[PDB]
Amino acid sequence: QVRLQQSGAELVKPGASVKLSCTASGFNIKDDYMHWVKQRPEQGLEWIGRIDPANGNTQYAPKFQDKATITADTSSNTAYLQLTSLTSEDTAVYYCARGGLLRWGQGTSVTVS
Amino acid sequence: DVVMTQTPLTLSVTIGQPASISCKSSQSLLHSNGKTYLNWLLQRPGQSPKRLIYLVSKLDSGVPDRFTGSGSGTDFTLKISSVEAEDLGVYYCWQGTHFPITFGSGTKLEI
Amino acid sequence: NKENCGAA
Repeated sequence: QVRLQQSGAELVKPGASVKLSCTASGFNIKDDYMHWVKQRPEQGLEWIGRIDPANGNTQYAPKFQDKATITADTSSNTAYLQLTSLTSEDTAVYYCARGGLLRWGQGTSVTVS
Repeated sequence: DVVMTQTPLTLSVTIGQPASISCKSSQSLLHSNGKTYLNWLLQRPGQSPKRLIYLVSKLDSGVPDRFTGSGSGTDFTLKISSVEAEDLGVYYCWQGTHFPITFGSGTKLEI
Repeated sequence: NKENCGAA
């Protein structure tokens, strides 16, 4: 069974920087595009960006070109999401997903206290 | 960016009744390559989102055929022939024709 | 089909 296992919830202070991970099981991430999506209870879903683990090419939604950094490691079959300068708004559930948002991870809940 | 407008926003219905959700985009989702990359997600309460429909009408694996996707260009519709307990949650349409990928604000289906 | 038919 294909699984997208994301790291545990992060509770952090305003101004810090977290790094979320997404370990894929049942497929090779280099055969797909790895996506990251942010969700807030009111504002909804927002596409953060996408990475090609085969070469490292990334594409970001302009709203996050500054904030997020998406990396991948094919050896551990894991994709990563790095977030800088977290503010109160960055409080959200962050999802990773394989190509075309076919399957999603359980999401990592970030809280900026 | 492509703005995805879903109507209605909330849908309170009786078990067994049909349902219909509209999804409108600000520009045509027919790609130059000849395919229309409009998709549908379902996110059950407490659950993570999951893709139900891709390429307007294609059902993903495991998705009941009670669901039917239709439409073209900028006007798309998701219909449920009969709402079950497993169909409750939030439905999101989203496009992958133009980047950045954008989502509709979601339609909450409940009883 | 790297995007699994979900996007261009």
